[PDB]
Amino acid sequence: QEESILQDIITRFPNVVLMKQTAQLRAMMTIIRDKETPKEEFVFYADRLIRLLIEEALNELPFQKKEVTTPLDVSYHGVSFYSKICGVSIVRAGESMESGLRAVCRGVRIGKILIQRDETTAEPKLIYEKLPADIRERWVMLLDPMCATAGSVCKAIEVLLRLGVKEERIIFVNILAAPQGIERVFKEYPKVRMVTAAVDICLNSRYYIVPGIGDFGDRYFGTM
Amino acid sequence: QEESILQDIITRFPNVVLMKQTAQLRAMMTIIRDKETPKEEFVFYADRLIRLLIEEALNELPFQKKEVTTPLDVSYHGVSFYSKICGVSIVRAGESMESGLRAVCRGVRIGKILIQRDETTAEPKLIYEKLPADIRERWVMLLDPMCATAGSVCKAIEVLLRLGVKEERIIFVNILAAPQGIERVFKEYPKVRMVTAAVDICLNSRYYIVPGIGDFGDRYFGTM
Amino acid sequence: QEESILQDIITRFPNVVLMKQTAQLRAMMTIIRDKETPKEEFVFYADRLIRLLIEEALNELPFQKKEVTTPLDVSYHGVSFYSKICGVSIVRAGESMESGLRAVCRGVRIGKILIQRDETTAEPKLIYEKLPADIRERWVMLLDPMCATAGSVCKAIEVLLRLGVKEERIIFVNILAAPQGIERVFKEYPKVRMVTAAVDICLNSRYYIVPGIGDFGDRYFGTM
Amino acid sequence: QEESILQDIITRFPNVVLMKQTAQLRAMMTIIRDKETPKEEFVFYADRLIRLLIEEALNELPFQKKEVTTPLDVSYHGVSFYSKICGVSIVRAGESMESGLRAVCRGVRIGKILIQRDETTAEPKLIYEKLPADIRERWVMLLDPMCATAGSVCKAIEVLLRLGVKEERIIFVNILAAPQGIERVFKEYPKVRMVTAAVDICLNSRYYIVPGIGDFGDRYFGTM
Ligand SMILES: O=c1cc[nH]c(=O)[nH]1
Ligand SMILES: O=c1cc[nH]c(=O)[nH]1
Ligand SMILES: O=c1cc[nH]c(=O)[nH]1
Ligand SMILES: O=c1cc[nH]c(=O)[nH]1
Repeated sequence: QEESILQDIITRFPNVVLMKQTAQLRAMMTIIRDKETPKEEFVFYADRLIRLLIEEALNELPFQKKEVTTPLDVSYHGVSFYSKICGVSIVRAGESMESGLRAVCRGVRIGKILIQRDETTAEPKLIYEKLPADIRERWVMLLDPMCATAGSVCKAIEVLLRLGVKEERIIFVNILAAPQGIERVFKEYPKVRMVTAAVDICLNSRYYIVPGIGDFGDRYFGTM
Repeated sequence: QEESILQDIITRFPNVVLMKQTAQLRAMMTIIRDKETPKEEFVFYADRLIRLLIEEALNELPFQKKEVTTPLDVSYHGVSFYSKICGVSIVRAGESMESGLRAVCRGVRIGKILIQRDETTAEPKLIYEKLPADIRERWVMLLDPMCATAGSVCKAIEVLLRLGVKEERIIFVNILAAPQGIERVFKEYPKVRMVTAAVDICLNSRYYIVPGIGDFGDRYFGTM
Repeated sequence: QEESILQDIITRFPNVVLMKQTAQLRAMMTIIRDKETPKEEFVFYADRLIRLLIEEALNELPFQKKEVTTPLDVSYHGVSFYSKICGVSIVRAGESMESGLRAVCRGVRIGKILIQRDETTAEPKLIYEKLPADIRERWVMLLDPMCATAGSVCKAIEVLLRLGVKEERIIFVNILAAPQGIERVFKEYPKVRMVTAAVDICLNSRYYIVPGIGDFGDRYFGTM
Repeated sequence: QEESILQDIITRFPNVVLMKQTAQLRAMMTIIRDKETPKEEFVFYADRLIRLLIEEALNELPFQKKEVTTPLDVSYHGVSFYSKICGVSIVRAGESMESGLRAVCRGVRIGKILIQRDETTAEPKLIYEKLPADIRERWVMLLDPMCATAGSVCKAIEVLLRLGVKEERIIFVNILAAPQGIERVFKEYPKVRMVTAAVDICLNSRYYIVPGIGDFGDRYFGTM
C-alpha cells in the first residue's frame, strides 16, 4: 500500500523527486483520474498540475550566488540560475507539457521526438525527431507524463545520448509513474534525474499503470 | 505590386478570406519576418497574430440565431455556433497554433498529422496520424502556418477525406501563403475554406516563400 | 432600427470607430448579455471580447514605416509603432480590461481613477487616482466597458486634461454604449477617439443601457 | 539571521505558513528585488511568484475525502475541496494578485477595499469597498503583497469582521512581511492564517521594509 511504495523508491532511488503531496495536488489528481471528468475540465486541471510540476523540476538546475542592491539602497543576496536549457517532448503526450515550460520559461527551445513500438515486434523505434542544434551543450528537460514500462523514455534518453547530451544533464519530468518504470530508468541510466507527482501501484495485464489515469494523450487531446 | 496579386487572388479565389490588413497586423508581421528578431519576441508576436487569425477563422462556421433575455428583462437577438469541431495540426509547424485554438475554444479536440517528404523522392508521405474517432462528423480547422507549394496541406486534405470528412467542412487556417499554393489547393480541393494573414509574391529556388518568414517551425520552436 | 442607429452614429461622429460586426462578435455578445449566463462563462467571454476590442483600438496609435530584411535576405516594408502609452482604468469596471491590455502590451504602465456620483445631486466626483508621473506626454488608453450618460468618463477626461494630457491623445476603449453617452462625450471633447463594439437603443430611468448588459462590474467580479 | 528570524516567526506563530525557500523562489525574489529590474521583467516574475504563493495558500482550505474510479475500473481515494470562497483585494497593490487567483479559481468572486492612512495622524480609514453580499458565509483569500506596519490589513480585517466574516475563515495572502507587521496581525486577530513568501529584517523611518522591494504597487503598475 501507497506509503510503503514511496518509502522504498524514495529510499532505493536518490535521484527521483516526488512533489509534495499537498491536499490540492491530490484534489487535482482526483479530478484527472476520474473517468467521469469531462474534457474541458481534464485539460484545465492537467495544465495546472503541470505548471506546478515544472516549477518543481526547475529547481533541479545549477545556480549562481547573486547579490543585488534593492531600492532601499541596501544589499540583498540572491541566486541567479544560469544554465542553457531546452525542453524535449516525447510525441504525442509530452507535448501537453510544452505549454507550461513555455509559460515559465519564455521562448525556451523545444525539441521533439516521436517514438513508436512496432505493431508486431513491440520494439520502440525512433520515428521522427527535431531538436536544437547544440542540445549536446544544454540541460534537457525531458517531458512525458507517464512512465509505465519505461520503454519509451529509455529509447528517448538513448538517442539524446547518441547526440552527445550528458546523462547527468537530463531532467526527466513525469506526472505519473509505476515502480517498474522507475527501476528500469535507473537501471539503464542511473545518472538522470526524475521529478514526478505520483507513483502508483503497478501495471495492468495490458501494461497500464494502476490505479492510474488511463491513456493520457488521449484524454488530453480529445482523441479517445 | 502586392495590391494586384491580392486583387487577383481575391477575384479568382472566392473561398479565400484574407484578413484585415491593419497597421497592427503589419506591425506584427514586420517583427516576425525580421531576421533580426529574437526567439522570445518572435514567439510572443506570432502567438498574438495567431490569436487574431483563429478569431477570424472561427467566423467561417455555421451559426444558429438566438433570442436571449437580458438582465433588463428585454429580449435580445443574437447567434449561437452549434457545430461540432476540432483542430488538426500539421506536425510540427501546425502545432504552434494549437495553443491559440485552445485559448478561444476550451477543450476542443486536437488531431495531429505528420507528413514528410521522402528525402530522395521529394514526395509527401503520411508518417503519423492521431485523430478524433468521429472526425467524419466534424468541422476541421486545419492548421499550417505556411503554404508554399501546398504539398503538405494537399496530402493532409487527402487523408482527411479518406477518413470521411466533408471537403466543404475543412477550414484551412494559414498565416502566410504564396499564390500558387492557393492556386494548387483550389485546383485540387475547391470546396475548402482558407483564411490567411498574408499572401506573398513568389516562391524561391529552394521553394521558400518570398519575401517570406523563413522556416517557421524552426523559428518558433528554436531548432534554429 | 439597429443598422439605422449604428450608421447614424458612424456618419455623425467621425472619431468613433465601431468594431466589425462579425457573427462571432455577436455570439460573444449574446452570451455576455444573457441574464442566464453563469459567472465563469461571463468572464470567459468578456475577456475573449476585450482582447479583440483592445487589438482594434491599438490601431488608433501612430506609426512609422519600417523596412526590414527577411531571413531570405530580401526586404520587407512594414511599419512600427513608436509611442509612449499607458492605460487608465476607471475603477472598478475598467479594471476588467487592464488584463487584456497587459496581455498584448507587456508591462504597460497602468493608472487608475475612482470616481463617485455624488448622493445629493449626482455630480461625478473624483474619489481617488494613481497615474503615471509623465502622463502629460503619453497616449492614453482610457478604459470603461460601459458608457451610458458618459458622466464618469467625461469626468475622467476632465482630470486627465487637467494634468496636461492632450485631448487628441485619448483613446476611449469601450464595449457597449448608448447613443446619448456618445453625443455628450463628443460634444464636450470632440477631439478624442472612441472604439466600441456595440451601440444600444436607450437608457432607463435607472440609467441602465437597454437592452444592455446589466451591471458590468458586478457581473464580472461577481458582486451581484 | 534569516533562519533565526524565520524560525523564530515559525515557532512563535503556529498560524503562519512560509513558502518552501527553494532556490527557484529565491531567484525570483532576487529579480523582483533588484532596483535595476525593468518593468516588464518585474511583472513577469512577480506574477510567476504570486501564482506559486496562491497554490500554497489554497491548501489552507478545508477538504473532504473522495473516491472515484479510474478509466481502468479501479477506485482511487482523493480529497475534494468544497467551500464557498472569494478573494478580497486591498487596492491597489493587492489587485496585482487577483489575476493569479483568477487563473486557478475560474470566475472566483472578487471583492475590493481601498484604505487610506490619514495624513495628519496615521489611522487608515476605509475609502471604498465593494464585496460579495454572500460574504459572511465564505472563506476569504485576503490579498496584499507587502505587510509592513500591518495597519492596512488589520483595517481590512476589521471591516470583514464587521461584515460577519468568521475570523478563522480568513486566509491572508502575502509576499513580504516584516516581523513587526506579523506580530500586530496575530496580537489583533490570532485565529487567522497567514501565508507569506518572505520575512525581512526591519521596517524603516518612512515605513519601508528592508532590504525589501520598495513600493510594490507602483513598481508593478508602473506609476513610480
Ligand atoms: O497507464 C498508462 C500507461 C501508458 N500510457 C498511458 O497513457 N497510460
Ligand atoms: O517558406 C517556407 C516554406 C516551408 N516552411 C516554412 O516554414 N517556410
Ligand atoms: O447599463 C449600464 C450603464 C452603466 N454602467 C453599467 O454597468 N451598466
Ligand atoms: O516596503 C514596502 C512597504 C509597504 N509597501 C510597499 O509597497 N513596500
